[PDB]
Amino acid sequence: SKVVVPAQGKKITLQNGKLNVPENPIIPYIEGDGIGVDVTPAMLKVVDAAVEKAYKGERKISWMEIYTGEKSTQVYGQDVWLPAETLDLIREYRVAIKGPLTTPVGGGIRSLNVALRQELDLYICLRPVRYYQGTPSPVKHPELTDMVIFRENSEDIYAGIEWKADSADAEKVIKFLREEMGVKKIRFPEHCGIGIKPCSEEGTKRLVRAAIEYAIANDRDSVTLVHKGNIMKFTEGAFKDWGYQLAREEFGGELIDGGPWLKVKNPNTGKEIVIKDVIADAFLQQILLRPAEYDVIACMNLNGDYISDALAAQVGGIGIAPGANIGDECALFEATHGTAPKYAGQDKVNPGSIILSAEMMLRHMGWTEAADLIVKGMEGAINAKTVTYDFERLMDGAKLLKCSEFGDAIIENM
Amino acid sequence: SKVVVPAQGKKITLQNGKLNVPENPIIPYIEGDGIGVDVTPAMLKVVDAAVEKAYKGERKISWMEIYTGEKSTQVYGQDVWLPAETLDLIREYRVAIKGPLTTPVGGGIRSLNVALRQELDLYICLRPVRYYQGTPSPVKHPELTDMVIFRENSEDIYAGIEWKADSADAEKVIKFLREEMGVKKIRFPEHCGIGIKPCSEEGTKRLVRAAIEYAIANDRDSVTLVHKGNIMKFTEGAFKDWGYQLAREEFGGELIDGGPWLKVKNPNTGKEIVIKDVIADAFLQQILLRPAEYDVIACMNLNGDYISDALAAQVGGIGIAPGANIGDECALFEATHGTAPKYAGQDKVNPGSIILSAEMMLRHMGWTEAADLIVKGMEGAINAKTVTYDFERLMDGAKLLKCSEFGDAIIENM
Ligand SMILES: O=C(O)CCC(=O)C(=O)O
Ligand SMILES: O=C(O)CCC(=O)C(=O)O
Ligand SMILES: [Mg+2]
Ligand SMILES: [Mg+2]
Repeated sequence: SKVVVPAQGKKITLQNGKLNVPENPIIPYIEGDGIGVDVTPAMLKVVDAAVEKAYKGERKISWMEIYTGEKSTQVYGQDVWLPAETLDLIREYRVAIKGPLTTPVGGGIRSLNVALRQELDLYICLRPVRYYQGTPSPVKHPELTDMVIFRENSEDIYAGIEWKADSADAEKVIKFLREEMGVKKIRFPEHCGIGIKPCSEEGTKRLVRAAIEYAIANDRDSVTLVHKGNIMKFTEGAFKDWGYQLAREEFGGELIDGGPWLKVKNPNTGKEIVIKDVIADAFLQQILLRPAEYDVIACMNLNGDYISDALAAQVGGIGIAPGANIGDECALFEATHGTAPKYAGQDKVNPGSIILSAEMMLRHMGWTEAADLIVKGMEGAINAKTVTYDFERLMDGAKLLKCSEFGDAIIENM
Repeated sequence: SKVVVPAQGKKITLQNGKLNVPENPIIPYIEGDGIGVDVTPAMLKVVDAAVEKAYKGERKISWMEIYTGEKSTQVYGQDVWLPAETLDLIREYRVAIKGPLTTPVGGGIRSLNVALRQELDLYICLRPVRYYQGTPSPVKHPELTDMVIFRENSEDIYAGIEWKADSADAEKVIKFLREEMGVKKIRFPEHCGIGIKPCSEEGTKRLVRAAIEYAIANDRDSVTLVHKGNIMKFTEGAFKDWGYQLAREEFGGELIDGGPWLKVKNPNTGKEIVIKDVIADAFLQQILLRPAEYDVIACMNLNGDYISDALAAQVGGIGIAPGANIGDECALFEATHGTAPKYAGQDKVNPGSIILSAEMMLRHMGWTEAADLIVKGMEGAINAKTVTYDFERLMDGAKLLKCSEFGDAIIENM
């Protein structure tokens, strides 16, 4: 095992769904491939400064490197891309952070980000998107976007259940569908690839339960179930209907005049929360035209994959969008962008995706005060037009900063 | 049969993939449900005026109403939503136009727009999107968007091959996948719905063939295959690879330095056309940030469904986006928006989606001169800030017009 546990840290423990976070917690981190070598050192500098400015010395994180991706073959052997040890270790230390990851081609494995998500049963991909004043945006009014995506991570088409065209197994599957199930709707059965998309009662409800609980705790105004439920009646329509049934049964929602929309009342607050639904293709237009009407969004794995990237772009956040995959027994926060090898080692890219996922991390842990400091920091740096090439390209009069230098500018504005 | 063929028209005939369009062609049209009662009369006024201003009297269309949707039950019986007669008739008269359509709930049928597409084997959904100067847009620079989507219409998840959770058939399908195929990747097998997504060699290639032929005839600069090919290796990755193989083999494309991008040379023109690919979620960001780098887009059925609505929105075109479903033996042009019953009969909505799909219609037919007139018309009306409520809501100083009045304003600016 080649991980070295810090000598002075202590482990987070989970007691009754609530975290027990010590003053010296050990947090494992995965450096990441590609530009992970640039953004990750900046996020450690900055999380470390945010806990010192905040808790004035009492709290310290003991960071612990663990491995996945190309940096793990360089450490464990040519063919070890996801060591079982990292899975045990994220479950054991309960909270962790990672940078971008390379999956090699063909060679068995799925996509390492999905493999972690699924193997560790991290069913909530929580990706909030919000505007930071100052970001170059391609949209006229990007400040209307404050949204939070709850993307179901354990099923949908992402389960990887598929077969290559013309292989024996694909043909078996199609002899099955035609002969045993009476399926006449395949246009070209020869030279045809097949994939299976599953959507289940427990899988959508644990996600929507999470989404409506997230709305109540943070006093948000609506939850939108988005779906292409009119073509995919039983995976995606069932997703809309189960989500409505969950808000009636467990949250006591009741009809708004004709319906279908339900109103769930916030028990801590009195405000009513709307549970509504939008067909998925009209949603991608609604988020650009009426973006103030939407808030928490709940969806299956593929739709959420796309909604979040569309949303991140309109607010000018391709490179600063945060992300977290959360399950019942642990969480893994991540940079949402790729590895970008062209720019690796050159200290120029924007480190704000992983830093803002460290914000989510701390907030999860309960160190709200360090986490609000990291967003005070980043709102200052961007507003001082002090920024990395990606934002400098598009801006009228800014100071170009290296990636390390931008972490310092965040510490500077706390 | 309750269709009445015009006394004076003549039928378009197809000879060697080329259309023979007489001076008096009969064109069937479907009025549409909901606001189809408002926009369709405006499109007939305007196509009729555009052929008279253009061909000064020699050419006349003989319009022929046919039926699908709610207006067909009112004509054929409570349960007749898609008369076999309309399918025979679109195939027979070769070209047709429709407004928005209602599909009832549950009661068997799929979604009538898809049922036509599929039953009539209309494999190309061609949806071009372009900015008309003057449209209220939510994006800063919407004029950079000139794109053309080629969406595969006959397969992908849209084939409707799916089973309800807990039904006997779904369980059969899962006893099959676990027991016979060795599938361990379903998270919750009980209470699970299943859908099948097929993607085939002939289906993607007839679409990409069409897309690269469309690029060469119109002198466009690139074709982008978009796909989530890294999770769906065999439906969607195969889509990327077959599309590349088609441009090497049939169009003689050759590598750009490292590749993967191929360059196909336009035989009529000398310009080189780039065939490139973008993973689908990065595409939804690339279209908002670098929109000038993309042009003709080729994709499977679900991705295209979403790309086009995202694109239509950024240029301010929710209600003016044109559409066409094209096959080898006929075409059916359509309004892309819904029925909107709230506003039906009130003459207020925007008729520019079906009118701009009539533009595509004429262009297809070869009446280029009437078709360029209809876009001269619509660029004048919008630029004279003379417009329907949807655009008047968002605009600084315009004349509000009824839907019929807006068709007149288009005739006025030809
Ligand atoms: O990079 C990958 O592993 C694909 C994942 C992806 O788009 C994501 O997590 O959003
Ligand atoms: O209205 C329908 O039939 C669904 C179709 C749809 O979004 C479309 O054709 O783009
Ligand atoms: Mg993604
Ligand atoms: Mg659509």
